[PDB]
Amino acid sequence: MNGTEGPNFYVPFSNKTGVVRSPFEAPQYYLAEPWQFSMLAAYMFLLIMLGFPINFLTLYVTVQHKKLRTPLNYILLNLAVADLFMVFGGFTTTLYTSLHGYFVFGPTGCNLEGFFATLGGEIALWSLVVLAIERYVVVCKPMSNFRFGENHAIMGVAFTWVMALACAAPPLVGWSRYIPEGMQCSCGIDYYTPHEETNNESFVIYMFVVHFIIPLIVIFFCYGQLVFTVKEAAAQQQESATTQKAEKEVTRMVIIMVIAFLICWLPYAGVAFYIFTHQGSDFGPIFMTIPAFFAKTSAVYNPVIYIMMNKQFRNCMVTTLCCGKN
Amino acid sequence: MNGTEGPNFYVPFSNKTGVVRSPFEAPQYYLAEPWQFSMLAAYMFLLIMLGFPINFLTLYVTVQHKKLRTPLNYILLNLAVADLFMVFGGFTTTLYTSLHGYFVFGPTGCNLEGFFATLGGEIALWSLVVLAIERYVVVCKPMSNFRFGENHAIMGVAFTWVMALACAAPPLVGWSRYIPEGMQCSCGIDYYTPHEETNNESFVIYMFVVHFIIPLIVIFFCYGQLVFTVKEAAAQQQESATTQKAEKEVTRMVIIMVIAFLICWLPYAGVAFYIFTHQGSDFGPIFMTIPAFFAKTSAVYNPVIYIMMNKQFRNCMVTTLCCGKN
Ligand SMILES: *[C@@H]1O[C@H](CO)[C@@H](O[C@@H]2O[C@H](CO)[C@@H](O[C@@H]3O[C@H](CO)[C@@H](O)[C@H](O[C@H]4O[C@H](CO)[C@@H](O)[C@H](O)[C@@H]4O)[C@@H]3O)[C@H](O)[C@H]2NC(C)=O)[C@H](O)[C@H]1NC(C)=O
Ligand SMILES: *[C@@H]1O[C@H](CO)[C@@H](O[C@@H]2O[C@H](CO)[C@@H](O[C@@H]3O[C@H](CO)[C@@H](O)[C@H](O[C@H]4O[C@H](CO)[C@@H](O)[C@H](O)[C@@H]4O)[C@@H]3O)[C@H](O)[C@H]2NC(C)=O)[C@H](O)[C@H]1NC(C)=O
Ligand SMILES: *[C@@H]1O[C@H](CO)[C@@H](O[C@@H]2O[C@H](CO)[C@@H](O)[C@H](O)[C@H]2NC(C)=O)[C@H](O)[C@H]1NC(C)=O
Ligand SMILES: *[C@@H]1O[C@H](CO)[C@@H](O[C@@H]2O[C@H](CO)[C@@H](O)[C@H](O)[C@H]2NC(C)=O)[C@H](O)[C@H]1NC(C)=O
Ligand SMILES: *C/C=C(C)/C=C/C=C(C)/C=C/C1=C(C)CCCC1(C)C
Ligand SMILES: *C/C=C(C)/C=C/C=C(C)/C=C/C1=C(C)CCCC1(C)C
Ligand SMILES: CCCCCCCCO[C@@H]1O[C@H](CO)[C@@H](O)[C@H](O)[C@H]1O
Ligand SMILES: CCCCCCCCO[C@@H]1O[C@H](CO)[C@@H](O)[C@H](O)[C@H]1O
Ligand SMILES: CCCCCCCCO[C@@H]1O[C@H](CO)[C@@H](O)[C@H](O)[C@H]1O
Ligand SMILES: CCCCCCCCO[C@@H]1O[C@H](CO)[C@@H](O)[C@H](O)[C@H]1O
Ligand SMILES: *C(=O)CCCCCCCCCCCCCCC
Ligand SMILES: *C(=O)CCCCCCCCCCCCCCC
Repeated sequence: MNGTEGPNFYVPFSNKTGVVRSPFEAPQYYLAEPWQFSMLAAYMFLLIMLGFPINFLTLYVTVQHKKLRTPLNYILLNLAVADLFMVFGGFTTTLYTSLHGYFVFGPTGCNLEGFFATLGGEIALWSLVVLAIERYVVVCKPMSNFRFGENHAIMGVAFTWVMALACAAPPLVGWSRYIPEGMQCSCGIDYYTPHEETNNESFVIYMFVVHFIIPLIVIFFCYGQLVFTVKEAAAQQQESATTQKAEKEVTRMVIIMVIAFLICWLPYAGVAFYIFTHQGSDFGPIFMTIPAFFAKTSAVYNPVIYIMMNKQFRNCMVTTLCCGKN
Repeated sequence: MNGTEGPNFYVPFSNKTGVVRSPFEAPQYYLAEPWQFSMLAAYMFLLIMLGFPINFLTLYVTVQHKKLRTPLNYILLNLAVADLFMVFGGFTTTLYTSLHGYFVFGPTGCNLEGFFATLGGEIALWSLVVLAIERYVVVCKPMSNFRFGENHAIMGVAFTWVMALACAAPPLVGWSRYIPEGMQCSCGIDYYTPHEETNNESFVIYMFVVHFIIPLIVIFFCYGQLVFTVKEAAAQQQESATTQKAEKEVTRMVIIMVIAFLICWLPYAGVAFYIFTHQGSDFGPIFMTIPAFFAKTSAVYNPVIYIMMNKQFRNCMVTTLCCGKN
């Protein structure tokens, strides 16, 4: 007996000494010291201070620079909006609760925060997929007489919101549920508790397959091709130093992008899988926080990688920030 | 009666209800709510997470790039080291104490932390002065047949450490003192308490004049000249678009640098002056924290302005960070 069950939640601490309380009703200072709640507040604060400017800046600079407003950029705009859902839905809420030491908004708040945070990171996730598809389509030209334009970009964005809803909506209404995670200050998808009234086991399998394996496969295929096409075109122009350079740059980028996706979701998927495999397991509140640390902090590193390492976006940002020019 | 005096300290809260304790002995949760101590921890955490990389990166990239290692850069290296004194002396200590809710290292810790933090921000301050001198000397050439080289750079750096010691050493040994400030979690120079055994009034006057007015005057003169010289040289080459550009760039930079210096020290100087002028004053623990907020956060904005807006440093940083090249 390593936890304490409740109608709407699961505290990863044993109530044998009688001290465990509802994460909706009282401070959880028995599963982690107050300073650790503060450190949690500190990290949310960092994630807001960096996450907000980076992502808001992206939106804003696009409104101000025509050249950025191409169809192939729509998805990165989408990325930034997802990141903001995480910032205002997840990060700010967690900062507030962590300092109370429990999830003060009760179960319906737990649904709200869990939804918008989950919806955010999901849109972000599928955005990174759609992009890989779109890039591959544009570079490898797998369809004869096709030109990627506005309408497709819209489809890509919409597809992103549908795939996300297919994850974040079910728990609101019977298939899995939203319960406080880790240190009980923020709510996520119940992917660790055997709870059968809601059908957690089938949902976790659905998530693992449809929302992690499918995405991981599409990304590897799409970018595998992309790199192959680019490497092949350069072996056929070894006289252009430009072309050799672009090829190396495109390759380093893909490796960064792929590794970055793994860093972001492997822990959630990895932990989910272990807990599923090893039926009876005891993981603490801090351990169970690590998956969120990795995913959430991508609201910063994603736009650094996909937006700021881009030559164009960078220029406009500097212009917009320096009021005039240089 | 707005405070509570003690042999080694001054708590900005009235002990009429009997709740005030030594900032060396017990949590000060009567002068600010625990969450506010956490927010204090949060901000120190931010300042470490940004402050350390920015400033360490500066040092490290210099070790790796010959072109950076010029005499006119020695002072910026010095700036970065000052910033690190603030990071390890001030920021980390404050993070630790803020979470205890009082200055747990006692009075001798109060001396240590107060010294290294003060020494840091002081070296930083005089570094920004010496640079203005050096630049003006190099651009305005006020001395016939003079070339700024290594030996001078060394003098500049040393002068910086002497001016700083002239500020941070006296309080250790009788002229003013170090006492917990604001929320009582960090120690600074006693510039607000009338305490006469140590001679606070003469020290504050010394600080205000020698360490704020002198610096502010030298910076305005030096850079005033610099801009004048550059503006004058360009009115005489209006056919070079380069030259007109450099002139605008040099002017925007000086305005940024000068404003930045004001933002950094005006609050400490301004508050110090008011309290001196208005003899009997009551300022709270949070208000009295604002001067440190402005100064400390310069461990981030100084290197952003003086190091990262520089074209060279930027290039090498990107090279060093991208393992190889671009
Ligand atoms: C973790 O462990 C602790 C202990 O097992 C547990 O906390 C306990 O919860 C029970 C209720 O489930 C509390 O019982 C109450 O105690 C008060 C004493 O002030 C009683 O008056 C309450 O009313 C009862 O008796 C009345 C008789 O007239 C009835 O009218 C009324 O309906 C109730 O029967 C009630 O008995 C108990 O005090 C706490 N114990 C502690 C140590 O706090 C806790 O709920 C467990 N955690 C989780 C997350 O489930
Ligand atoms: C802010 O206000 C409060 C109240 O004014 C003040 O706290 C008080 O400090 C005094 C000591 O200066 C405490 O007095 C002690 O109380 C205990 C009770 O447990 C006594 O036993 C102590 O010993 C005395 O009596 C003994 C007789 O045998 C002597 O041997 C011994 O030497 C002492 O005379 C002592 O009296 C008092 O308890 C607190 N009060 C509270 C409410 O905490 C506080 O110091 C003020 N703050 C600042 C920063 O100065
Ligand atoms: C809760 O308590 C312990 C972990 O402290 C678990 O027991 C471990 O797992 C199996 C028993 O199924 C043993 O082989 C291990 O030796 C135990 N590990 C350790 C480190 O002692 C137990 O399974 C947990 N049960 C639940 C329901 O959470
Ligand atoms: C402490 O208490 C009050 C501030 O709350 C101070 O009184 C103010 O200053 C002068 C009196 O010298 C009055 O003209 C103002 O009206 C008061 N201000 C307010 C807002 O009430 C007092 O001087 C303070 N004294 C010390 C020693 O700290
Ligand atoms: C603040 C925390 C957030 C936004 C967490 C979001 C987490 C997910 C969308 C998790 C997804 C997955 C699982 C539930 C388990 C299997 C693998 C994933 C990554 C698809
Ligand atoms: C963490 C806080 C630090 C490092 C604060 C440092 C503050 C000073 C060196 C303050 C200097 C001044 C005064 C004490 C009053 C007059 C004006 C100044 C700015 C020279
Ligand atoms: C960024 C703004 C965050 C403000 C956080 C304020 C947290 C209030 O924190 C505390 O909650 C406890 C129980 O929940 C109570 O015992 C305390 O009285 C209350 O101060
Ligand atoms: C989605 C996964 C794609 C991984 C990126 C492809 C990695 C190819 O890596 C390349 O391998 C070549 C040898 O064949 C080397 O010559 C190159 O230096 C290296 O960049
Ligand atoms: C980054 C690491 C910071 C660790 C901060 C741990 C703070 C310990 O905080 C607390 O101090 C109080 C009195 O001072 C005690 O009442 C508590 O028992 C103790 O936990
Ligand atoms: C140390 C303080 C130096 C302040 C920088 C000098 C400000 C000069 O500012 C300049 O004034 C000119 C008009 O004479 C304008 O034509 C320029 O646009 C403007 O840059
Ligand atoms: C228009 O021309 C204005 C441009 C001036 C911008 C340069 C100032 C750099 C400031 C960086 C500050 C970072 C501080 C973060 C800590 C909270
Ligand atoms: C050598 O070539 C390696 C270069 C790869 C660097 C690109 C990755 C960007 C990471 C930014 C992460 C910021 C996260 C801050 C939140 C704590």
